[PDB]
Amino acid sequence: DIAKRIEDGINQVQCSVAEELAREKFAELRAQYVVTRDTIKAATAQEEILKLSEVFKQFRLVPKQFDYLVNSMRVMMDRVRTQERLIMKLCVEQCKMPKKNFITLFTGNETSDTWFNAAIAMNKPWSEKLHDVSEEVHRALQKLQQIEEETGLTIEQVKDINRRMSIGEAKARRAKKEMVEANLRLVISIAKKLDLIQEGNIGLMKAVDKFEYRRGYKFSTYATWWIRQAITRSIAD
Amino acid sequence: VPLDGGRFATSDLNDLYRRVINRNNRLKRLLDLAAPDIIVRNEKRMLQEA
Amino acid sequence: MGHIELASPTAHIWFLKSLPSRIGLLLDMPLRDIERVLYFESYVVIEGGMTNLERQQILTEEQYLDALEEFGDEFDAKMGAEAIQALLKSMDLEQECEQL
DNA sequence: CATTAGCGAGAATTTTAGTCACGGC
RNA sequence: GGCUUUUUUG
DNA sequence: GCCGTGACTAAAGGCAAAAAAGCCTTCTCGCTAATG
Repeated sequence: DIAKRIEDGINQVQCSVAEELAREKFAELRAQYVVTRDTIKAATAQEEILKLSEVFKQFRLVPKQFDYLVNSMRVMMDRVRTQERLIMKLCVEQCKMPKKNFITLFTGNETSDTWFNAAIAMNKPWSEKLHDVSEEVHRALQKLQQIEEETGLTIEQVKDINRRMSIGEAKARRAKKEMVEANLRLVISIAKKLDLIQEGNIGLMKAVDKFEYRRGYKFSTYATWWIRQAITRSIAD
Repeated sequence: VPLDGGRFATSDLNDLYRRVINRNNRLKRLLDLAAPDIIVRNEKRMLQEA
Repeated sequence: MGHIELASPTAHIWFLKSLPSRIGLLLDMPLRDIERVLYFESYVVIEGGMTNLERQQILTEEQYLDALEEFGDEFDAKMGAEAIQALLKSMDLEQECEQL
């Protein structure tokens, strides 16, 4: 039952990402990959990107490809966070800001180079004399605007996609770390057959994260394979 | 310093250095194989103590 | 002279545990929390980011995982002397001097 | 002649000052 | 020759 | 709400000499020596 939540998190991360031998599967992707562009170039956009993103999950080729896509979309949020922290060290650091106003100011403007102009409107004597930093604030914006343009996707949806993929990964890792630690007694019992004790649990994580719900050999016995692999040839290593 | 017989007199500093280097080597070898994070927490804390 | 390569960064004790704590006054947290942070038994954030967490806030297991499932990669939190070194390196000097 | 330790080598209270948390008008 | 523990001289 | 207050914790306590003793982790096994 616990592996089902991990698979659900994987599906959520896949949805976030997707938002001849290697070509037969890619045919399902390309059957609407070029068909979705004009439909989203203008409702039906969502309706058909659902079908475009669902076929990519029907067949799983390689987890390394998923990791590649993960970091490819991670560099974008990395530079977004870099811009955010740069703006923060310009404003909050040398000023005395409560940092709460950006929820009202920055999160609603983004591309709009008027939030710093509106900072004077609500007093904030540090923002009253923005002056040099104001130029220093929106000069980095002249990086953010074309960054957003080259990304081609809205900032709020970028944040939402990052939030949902982070939620999926966090749930997967949470499940993993919350059910690995309860499997040490079996490791000790099988390793009794301290370096040997530790090499008993080195394969514990492998046998645990490999254990699926479509299995049904006993998980103790299913791990027995890999813990005895340590005794099989690597005991003398 | 060697005293009479095969025994060798030991100083406190050598024992502590041996403990620290043993724990450092253990953590190094254990980390190279990507051990579970629960173990590395205890090993790191005990190395801090050492 | 001899040198030993530590497997991971490790914090000095004297500058931590004098009558005035050097790192304690430099970072402006009580001495109790710093030792807990070093001993890995108390989670601590090093960069809140756009979230509702302070950059220099102390947490625990339940609070961090709850924030982990809420935000996760949005905020950055690491443990131990590694986190301490990271937050020292991220904290500039002259800007703090002029702020004071 | 037959049995077994074994260890060699390897391994796993008084006094004072200062600081910090609570609290009092 | 280091440590520890006593005892003693002033 | 800031200074008062009490509660908690680090640090040192003579100088030199002599005389003694006793130590420097502990657990485990194969061919040599201890043992029957």
